Amino acid sequence: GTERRPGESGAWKQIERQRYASDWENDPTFKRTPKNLAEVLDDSASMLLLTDVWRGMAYTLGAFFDKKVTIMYPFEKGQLSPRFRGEHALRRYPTGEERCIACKLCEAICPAQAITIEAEEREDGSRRTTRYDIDMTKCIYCGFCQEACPVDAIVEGPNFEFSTETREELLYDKQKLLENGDKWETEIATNLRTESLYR
Amino acid sequence: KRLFGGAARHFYFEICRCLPFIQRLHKMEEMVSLKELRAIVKEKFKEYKDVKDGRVVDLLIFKGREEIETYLLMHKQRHHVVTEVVEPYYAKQRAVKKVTTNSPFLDSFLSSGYAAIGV
Amino acid sequence: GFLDKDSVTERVLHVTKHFEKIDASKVSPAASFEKDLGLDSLDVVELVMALEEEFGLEIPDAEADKIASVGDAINYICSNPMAK
Amino acid sequence: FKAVADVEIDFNNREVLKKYVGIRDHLSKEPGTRGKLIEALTEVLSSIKAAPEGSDYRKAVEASCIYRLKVCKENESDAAIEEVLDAHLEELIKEAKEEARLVPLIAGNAPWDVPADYAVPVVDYTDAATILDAP
Amino acid sequence: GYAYARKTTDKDYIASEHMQAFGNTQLTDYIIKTVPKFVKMAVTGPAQSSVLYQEPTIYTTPESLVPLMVFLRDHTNTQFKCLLDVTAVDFPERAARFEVVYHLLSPRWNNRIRVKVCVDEVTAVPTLCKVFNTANWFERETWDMFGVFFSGHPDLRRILTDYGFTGHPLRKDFPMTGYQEVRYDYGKKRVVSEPLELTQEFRYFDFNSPWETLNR
Amino acid sequence: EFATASADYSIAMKKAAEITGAAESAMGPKEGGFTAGVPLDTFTR
Amino acid sequence: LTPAKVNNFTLNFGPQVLRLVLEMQGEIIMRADPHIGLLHRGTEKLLEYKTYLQGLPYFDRLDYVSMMCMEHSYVLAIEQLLNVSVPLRGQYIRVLFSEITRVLNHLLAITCHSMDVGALTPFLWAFEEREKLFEFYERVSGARMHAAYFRVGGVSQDLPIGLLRDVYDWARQFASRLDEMEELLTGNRIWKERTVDVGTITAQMAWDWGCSGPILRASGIDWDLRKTQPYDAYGKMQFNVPIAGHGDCYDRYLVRLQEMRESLRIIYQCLNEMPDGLYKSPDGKVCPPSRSTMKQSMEALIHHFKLYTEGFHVPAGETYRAVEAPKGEFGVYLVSRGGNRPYRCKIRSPGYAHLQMTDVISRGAMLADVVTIIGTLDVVFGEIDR
Amino acid sequence: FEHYLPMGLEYRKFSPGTQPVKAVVPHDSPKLVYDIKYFVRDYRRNNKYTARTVDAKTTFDFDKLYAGMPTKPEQVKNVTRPLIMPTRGY
Ligand SMILES: CCCCCCCCCCCC(=O)SCCNC(=O)CCNC(=O)[C@H](O)C(C)(C)COP(=O)(O)O
Ligand code: SF4
Ligand code: SF4
Repeated sequence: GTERRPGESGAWKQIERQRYASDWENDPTFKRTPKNLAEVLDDSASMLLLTDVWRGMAYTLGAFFDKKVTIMYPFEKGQLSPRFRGEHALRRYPTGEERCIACKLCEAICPAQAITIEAEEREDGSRRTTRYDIDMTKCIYCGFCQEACPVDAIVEGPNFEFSTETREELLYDKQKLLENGDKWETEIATNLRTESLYR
Repeated sequence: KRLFGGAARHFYFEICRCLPFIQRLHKMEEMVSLKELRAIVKEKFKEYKDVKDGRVVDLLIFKGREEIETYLLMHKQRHHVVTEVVEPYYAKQRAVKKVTTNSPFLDSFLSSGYAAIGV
Repeated sequence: GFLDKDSVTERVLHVTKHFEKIDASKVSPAASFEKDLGLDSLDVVELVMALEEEFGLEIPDAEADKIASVGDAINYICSNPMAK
Repeated sequence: FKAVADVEIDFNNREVLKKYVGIRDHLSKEPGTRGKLIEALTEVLSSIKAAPEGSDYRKAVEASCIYRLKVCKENESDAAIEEVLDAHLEELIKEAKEEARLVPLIAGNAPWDVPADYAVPVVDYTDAATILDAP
Repeated sequence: GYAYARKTTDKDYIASEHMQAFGNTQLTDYIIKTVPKFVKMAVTGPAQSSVLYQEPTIYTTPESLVPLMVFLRDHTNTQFKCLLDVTAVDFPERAARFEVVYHLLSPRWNNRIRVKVCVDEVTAVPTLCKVFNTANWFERETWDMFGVFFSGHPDLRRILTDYGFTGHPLRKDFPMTGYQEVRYDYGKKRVVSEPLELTQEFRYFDFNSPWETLNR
Repeated sequence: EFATASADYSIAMKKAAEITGAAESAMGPKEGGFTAGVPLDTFTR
Repeated sequence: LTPAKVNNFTLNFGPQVLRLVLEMQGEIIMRADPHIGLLHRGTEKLLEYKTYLQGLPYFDRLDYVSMMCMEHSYVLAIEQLLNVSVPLRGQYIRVLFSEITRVLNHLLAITCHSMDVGALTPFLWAFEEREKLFEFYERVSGARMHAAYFRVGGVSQDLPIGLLRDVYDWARQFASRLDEMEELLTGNRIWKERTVDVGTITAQMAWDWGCSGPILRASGIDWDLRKTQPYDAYGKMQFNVPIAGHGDCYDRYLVRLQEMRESLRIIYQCLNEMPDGLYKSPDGKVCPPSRSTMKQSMEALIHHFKLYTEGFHVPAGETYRAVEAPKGEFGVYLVSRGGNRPYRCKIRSPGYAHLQMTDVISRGAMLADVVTIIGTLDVVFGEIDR
Repeated sequence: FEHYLPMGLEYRKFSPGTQPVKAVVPHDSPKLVYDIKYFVRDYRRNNKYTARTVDAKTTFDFDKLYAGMPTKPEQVKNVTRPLIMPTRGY
C-alpha cells in the first residue's frame, strides 16, 4: 500500500520530527494507530514476517513459469513497415534507365550535406549524373530525400544490416547505390505499391 | 596613480600569488621554476597592452579569472599544460637564432600560395 | 630595523643579479625600477616575488605597489617583523 | 483533482484538504482567517501612504485594497471568499504581505518622476482574420 | 507559492472573465500607467500562452530592470512567480548589438510576459539571482554564448563550451564550425586541439529569391 | 501621411534601435575584436 | 580574489555523461557542483544555417526519450507566426501520439530510477511495451525514435489502416502491465524507505526554482498546460490531475504512475473519437502537396520545387511557445527576420531548470541519495546541453 | 488481469504492406477543388502591426476595472476551456 509509518521515512529531519512531534497523525495519508489486540497483531504481521516482499516474490515466481518474448536472431527477425527508412538506394526504370535526372532536389533538401552531385548532359542528350555520392556515415536517414525526389529515384531501402569493418566502405558512390537498387528493386517496388495510397 | 587604477597589475600579482600551487599540483617542478612561469604570464598580458577602454580591461581580467580558476580546479588536464604552457616555452627558447637568411616575404613565397593561419 | 641594513642589501643585489632583462653592472645598491632599469609594473611584481621568495615572507599587493626602489624594498624588509 | 494515496480521503472538510496539499507544512501551519486578511489589507493601505497622492501606482493599489476589503466585508464564510478570489485565505495573506513589502523599494526609486512630456511608443498587433473572416 | 489544488472537481474553465479580459486588453496600459519610467517601449505580441489572445513585451534600460522584475513578481495584479528563462539576441546592425530577453509566467492568472533590455558588449546587466534562483545558470549560459556580463553575480563562469574555450559561439560573427579542431596524437600521447581543417568544405546555398517581399 | 511598409513587425525593429542611452554606445578601433576572443590573426586579412 | 589554501576534502563523481563535484564534512553532503556541457552540440547556432524544415530533425535529438512533444512546440511556434489552422484529424493524431510518447518517457524514466535504486525486473518488463510502442512509431513514420512526423500544418503521412486496432489491443493490457509493475515497488518498505522524504521541495521553492511537469504536481500545485493553456484537441479531452503534497521521491513516483493512467484514459478517448477528414493544412504555399497532385499539376510541382529548396518565408516577428512535456514544460523562442531561415531559435528545457536544484536539495543528504536525486529529477542532457 | 504477448492472429494479423482493403486518402478540400482563389485565404501575408499613439496622456480609470468584478459566491463567471483550436472548416 501507499500508506506511511513512523520510522519508515529515510531521513533525519522527518524521523526526528515524527518521534518528537505527532504531526504525522494529523496527516490522513499515514496509517492510523491500531486500537485493539487484533489491529496490533495485524501491524506486527505487517512489519515482521515480511508479508510485503512475499507478494512481489510470488508474482516474480509466477513470471518464472510464464512465457517469454525472446526471439532467435538471426534465424528470426522483427516486424517492420514499408515506411521503414534504411539504406539509401538509386532506382531505375523497368527498361533499365536511371530514374535520377540530377534535378539536385535531394542535395538541396538534405540538411546533412551528405550528398555530393555532379552532372552534365549525356552523349545522347540525356541529363544524367556524373557523380552521385551520399555519405552514410554522415547521412541521418531522415528520408527527406525520399520525400523530395519527384521521380522516385532515391529511396531508403529495407536493408539495414550493412555495417562494415572500415569507415571507407560506407562512402557510397553512384555505382554502389545502383548496385543496391538493382538488388532491392522488387521489395522497394512492392512497398511503393502499398505506400502509393499514402504518399 | 596608475591608468584605470592599475587593475592589471593587481590581476598579475594575484595570478603570480596563485602560481606556485599550479606548479606543484601539475608536476612542473622538473620543467620550470617560478621565474620563467611568471615570465610566461607576463607575456600573456602583453597581448592587450594597447587597450583604451577600462571596461574591456575589466572583462579581460574577468575572463582571465575564469581561465586561472579552471586552471585551479584541474579542469584542464596535463595535456592543456603541454599544449599551452611548457612546450611553447621550449619552442621559443629552442628555435632561437635560426639559420635562415631569407626575408619573411620570401619565406612566405617559398612556403605556399597563401599565408599561414592559426596555431 | 628587524634585520641588518647590509646583509639585506647584498641579498637583494644577489637576487637582482639573476634576471635576464637586467644588466648585472647597472644594478646599484640604490636605484629606480622605472627610470634606471626601464622596467614596468609587471617586472616590479616579478622583483617583489623574487625578493619575498628569498626572504620567506608574504607581501600584500598594496605594499608592493608602494615599493618602487631598491631602498624601498630594503627598508620594507627591515620594517617587516616576520623577518628571518 | 485526483488524490495519489490508495486510501479514501473525504476532502469535503477543508482542513483535511489543507493537510493533504501541505499548506500546513510548506506555506502556513496557522489557519488563515478573514480577520488576518483584513489586518494585512489595512497594513498595505497604511504602508502605501509613502507614495505621492499624484502617483497612479498608489491609486491602483488603493483600488485593489478597497475591492478586497469590500469582498471581505460582504462575505462571511471563508470558503465564500475562496470561491470569489479563486485561491485560499493563506495565499491572500501572503499576497497582501508581499504587496506591502513592495512599497518601500518603489518609494525609494519613485518611477513617477518623469517629465510632463514623457513619451511611450506603443505598437499593437492586428490579426489577419480581422479583415478576412465575417465582420 | 500559488496555484494550489483547491477544487476537488474537474475544471471546465480557464481563469475568470474580468481578470482575463483585463490581462488581455488593458494589461499593457496598466503597466504603462503604473511605472512609466520603467517603461521605454511597448509591444503586445502573439500571446505566448495561447494562440487566441494578446500578450505584452517590455523594453527598458538595464538600470531599472531589477525593481521592474520585483514589481512584476510581487504586484497584486501581476503575480509573475515563474521566470521561464533569460536569453539574448544579436543585432550586429545596431549600435547596441544585444537584446537580452526575460520571460515570465503567472500561474495565479494563467498569463505570461516578455521583458527585453538592449545593451552593447561593454555594459553590465545587474543579476536577477536575488529575484530568481534560476537566473544563475541562465546568466551563466548567456555569458558563455555571447559574453553578456552580469554584475554582482556570485560566480559567473562558462557552463557549456570547452574548458579552455575562448569566444562566444552564438555570436553572429562567430564561425559556424569555428577555428580549432581537436584530435589525438600518438607521438605526444595527448589529445590536442589543431587548426580546423575539413575533408569537404561546407556548402552554403543562396535560395532567397529576388522577388520575395517579406524580407526585412 | 506616413506609410513605409507600415503593416509588419519591422516597425517594432525600427524602434528599440533608437532607444536613448542604448543609441549612444560607441567603441574604439579594434576594441570589439579584443572582446571576441578569436585568434588575433583574424584581423590581418 | 580567492586563494585555495585548505585542500582537505576532494571528490570526483564520474566522467561517465554527468560530471559531479560534491562537498561532504563526512557522510552527509554539504555542497554539490555539477559541471555540464559534455553534450553541448551547439545546435542553436547550427539552426541558423538550416531551413525550418531542414532544422526539424534537430528537435528529434533534443529529448531522444520524448520526440513528438519536442517537435510539437517548434511546429506550433512556426504556425502561430504563420497564422495557420490545423485540421481536426491532425490534432487528434498529434494528441494521441503525444500521449503515447509521454507514456514511453514515464516508463523509461521510472524503470531507470528503479535500476538506479536497485530494481531490475520492471526495467526489462516495461521495455517490452516500449518495444511495442516503437513498433507503433515505425509503422507510422518508418523510424523507431527520430520520426520527424510532425509537420507545419499537420503531419507527414496519414495513419496506416489497422493501426488503431493494435493500439486498442495494447491498451487492453497496458493496465495489467502497469499493475504488475506497481506491486514490485508500491507495497515495499525498502522502496519507500529509499524514496520517502528524500529531496523534499516546496511550492515556493519550486516556483522559485522554475519546476514543471510532475515535480510541480507533487507539491500540491494545480497546474497542467493541457488544462490552463490548452493546445490542439487537449481542451476536448477529459482527464484527471494527480496531486501530491509532500514533494517526495515516492510522491513523484506515484504522480508519474497516475499520469500514465490519465494518459491511457486520453488514449482511449482519442481512439473512440478519431474523425475522418484532411490531415494536412490546405495551404499548399506552406504545406507540401500530394505526390499524385505534384506529378499531374504544374502549380503543385512548382510549390514542391520551391518549398523543398527554399521553403516558406515566415513573416518577421517573434514568439515563444511551450508544450506540457513529460519532463516538464518544453518551450522554444522563435525570432523571425522575414526569410526562409529562423533568425534566432532559443530552446528552453525543463530538465535544465530541474538540474539546477541539486546543490540546495542534496544538502543534508547522503551519497546513496545523489543517484536518487538524479533519477527522480528525470533529466536528459540532450535538452540540458543543446 | 490481462496477459501480455497474445498468440497468433490476435494482434497485428495483417502485415502493413498487405492491407485487405484499398486506402482512399483525400488530399484536397472538396470546397476548394474548382474554386482555387487564394487572396480570400491568404492569412499569412495579411497580418498587421500598427504603432499606436503615444500612451502618455491617457486616463486609466481603475474604477471601471474594479466595477466589473464579482462580489459574492454567486455572480461569478468563468471563461470555459476551448475544446479545440480553430480549423476553418477542415
Ligand atoms: C597560468 C597563467 C594563466 C594566464 C591567464 C590570464 C592571462 C591574462 C593576460 C591578459 C591580461 C591583460 O593583458 S590586462 C590589460 C592591461 N592593459 C591595460 O590595462 C590598458 C593600458 N595598458 C597597460 O596597463 C599595460 O599593462 C602597460 C602598458 C604595460 C602599462 O604599463 P605598467 O605595467 O608599467 O603599468
Ligand atoms: S535522386 Fe531524385 S531528387 Fe536527387 S538529383 Fe536525382 S532525380 Fe533529383
Ligand atoms: S535520408 Fe536524409 S540524410 Fe539520408 S540522404 Fe536522404 S535527406 Fe540526406
